[PDB]
Amino acid sequence: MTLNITSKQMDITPAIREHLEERLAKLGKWQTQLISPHFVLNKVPNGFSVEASIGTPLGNLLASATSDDMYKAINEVEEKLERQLNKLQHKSESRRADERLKDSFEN
Repeated sequence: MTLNITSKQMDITPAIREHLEERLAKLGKWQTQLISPHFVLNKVPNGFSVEASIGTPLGNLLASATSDDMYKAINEVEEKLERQLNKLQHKSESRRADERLKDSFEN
């Protein structure tokens, strides 16, 4: 799984690329398997607007932030993505009748 980029304007470079990639590799340790990962990176006069979009067997990941701090914006996105990630693994703790932690045959 490789974190792909789109970047409507500012092209991708070692920094971003390595950053996003590093972030993905960092999110790899997380209870998830990035089902085709992307990163919609963007900039603007008032700062930098970033938006991430990854996939997970538990739920597609998405995020977006705007700030005058590139890596901080990314810093934020990763926070969202992570937050959602934790949300995925978290989810409802009472799905009607719960799922229980039993497994062996189911029959």
